[PDB]
Amino acid sequence: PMILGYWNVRGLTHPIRLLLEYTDSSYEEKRYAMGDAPDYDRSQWLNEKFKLGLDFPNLPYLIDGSRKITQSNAIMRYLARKHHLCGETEEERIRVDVLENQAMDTRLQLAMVCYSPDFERKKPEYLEGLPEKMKLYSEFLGKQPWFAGNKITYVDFLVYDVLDQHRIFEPKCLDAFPNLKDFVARFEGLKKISDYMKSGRFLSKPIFAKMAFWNPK
Amino acid sequence: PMILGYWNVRGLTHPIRLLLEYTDSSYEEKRYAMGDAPDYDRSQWLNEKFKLGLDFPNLPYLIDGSRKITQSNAIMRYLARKHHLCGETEEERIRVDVLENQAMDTRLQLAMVCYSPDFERKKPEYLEGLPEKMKLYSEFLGKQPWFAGNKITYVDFLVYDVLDQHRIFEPKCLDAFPNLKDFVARFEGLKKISDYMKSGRFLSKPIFAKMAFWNPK
Ligand SMILES: N[C@@H](CCC(=O)N[C@@H](CS[C@H]1c2ccccc2-c2ccccc2[C@@H]1O)C(=O)NCC(=O)O)C(=O)O
Ligand SMILES: N[C@@H](CCC(=O)N[C@@H](CS[C@H]1c2ccccc2-c2ccccc2[C@@H]1O)C(=O)NCC(=O)O)C(=O)O
Ligand SMILES: N[C@@H](CCC(=O)N[C@@H](CS[C@H]1c2ccccc2-c2ccccc2[C@@H]1O)C(=O)NCC(=O)O)C(=O)O
Ligand SMILES: N[C@@H](CCC(=O)N[C@@H](CS[C@H]1c2ccccc2-c2ccccc2[C@@H]1O)C(=O)NCC(=O)O)C(=O)O
Repeated sequence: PMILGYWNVRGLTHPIRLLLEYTDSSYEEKRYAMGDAPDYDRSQWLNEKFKLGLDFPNLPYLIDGSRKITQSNAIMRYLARKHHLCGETEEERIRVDVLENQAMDTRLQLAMVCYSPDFERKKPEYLEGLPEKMKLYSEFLGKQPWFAGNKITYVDFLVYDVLDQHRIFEPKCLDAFPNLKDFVARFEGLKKISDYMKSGRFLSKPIFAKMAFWNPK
Repeated sequence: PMILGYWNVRGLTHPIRLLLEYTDSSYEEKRYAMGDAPDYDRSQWLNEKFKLGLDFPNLPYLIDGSRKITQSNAIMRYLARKHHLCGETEEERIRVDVLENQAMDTRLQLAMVCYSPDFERKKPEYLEGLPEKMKLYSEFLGKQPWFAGNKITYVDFLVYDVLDQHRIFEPKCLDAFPNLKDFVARFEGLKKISDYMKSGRFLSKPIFAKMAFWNPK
């Protein structure tokens, strides 16, 4: 089987866990523990960080027989290629490439706020700008069923994660954007995904590592 | 022609400027000014940020007739696809995807240090870890002429930029890694690139925006 390795948190690996599920991939997971305070021991991972044969050791990592892959987006495109979940025309490739990169920037901005010691101050300011972020995703989707167009691709997995994390943070955030509420529902309605969400393999939370100031531990 | 828009700094756009050059693309550049202190006025860009028809307005942006693209990596893959500068086998696609994402993480870590108010403190600590980063790039390249293998691809443009920025920061950093010194030289020896470096279109510096604590203004 493929081996997926990552911390015992949702972090930036939810889309990969979801895609492995969707595609019916045979896999095993290693979920590394993180020390509690104050030294947040990472010994468990650091012991093996250089013993796995990865080119640029990192978490997450995917091991597929001879292929050893790091960088979340790279793991996403490898599974995409194997299962034909890429854009098939130039317009679709474009949309996929922009959104891939935009889904990372949206996740990183949320992580910045949640990890800052002055969270209680940043939260309000993050929320102020939330209607603009959501609007741009909503206008992008339009009346299409999925982000690339008529076909589900791997980017729908990463945008689902951005949306989900934001609705956990601020439950009301999708109410003024119905195509986005609808997308969430439709993604959560795919059989393999609803089965997974009800299984003991599921890990929705915590999102962030234990030092976060909002949902880490 | 295509329109490339970005701040009047090197920032994360050097690879795009280089690739436009390499490929002999017909283009025009808009380079936006940034206010000097303390308010670092961005009015010049913000005036047009929403008037260009971009889906997720950002800098850099590329306009190619009907296509309007944001996110640096997305702009890189669009030019790559048009000019056949992608990996052609699965092993090559993999390498390209990992390095694309790893070149971003290396650039972001350098930017974090250069932008921190406590730079003079971070510099030493960044340097301590530099031999490990360089080693991993060097072992990755091996005896190949380019990063993907035998073919130049767009990732060579982004890794060239990482390497160049680091040798500006710490001139001695490539001396213990000759395949990396050699790659730099070979990239800088391509005709279109050496012509560009000597033209009035060239912008090597400043790297960072004016609020940086090391090379911004
Ligand atoms: N891709 C389908 C496959 C579904 C799937 O991969 N189940 C695994 C067992 S599940 C996994 C695991 C994943 C997450 C959390 C825990 C576990 C786990 C727990 C106890 C014992 C073994 C495990 C394992 O580490 C399995 O063994 N499948 C057949 C095989 O690999 O030949 C789906 O994604 O829905
Ligand atoms: N661009 C890469 C980035 C790879 C990378 O940074 N990995 C972090 C873990 S990922 C990150 C994160 C990002 C967003 C949301 C949460 C997390 C997170 C969660 C739990 C614990 C640590 C984190 C972190 O804050 C890691 O711990 N690396 C092992 C190492 O450094 O030895 C990728 O897309 O794959
Ligand atoms: N891709 C080849 C093409 C080379 C190329 O694109 N030169 C542009 C003029 S150059 C550009 C510019 C680029 C950077 C900085 C300044 C300028 C600039 C300055 C004054 C007046 C016009 C300009 C313009 O904004 C040109 O007009 N070429 C023919 C055309 O577009 O049909 C190369 O990359 O080496
Ligand atoms: N993931 C995206 C990221 C797009 C993005 O963040 N763009 C910044 C400029 S880029 C950044 C930077 C990153 C690394 C090195 C330097 C810079 C930089 C230089 C000058 C001035 C501002 C900067 C910044 O610190 C910008 O100003 N956006 C317009 C806006 O926000 O309205 C991409 O890869 O394309």
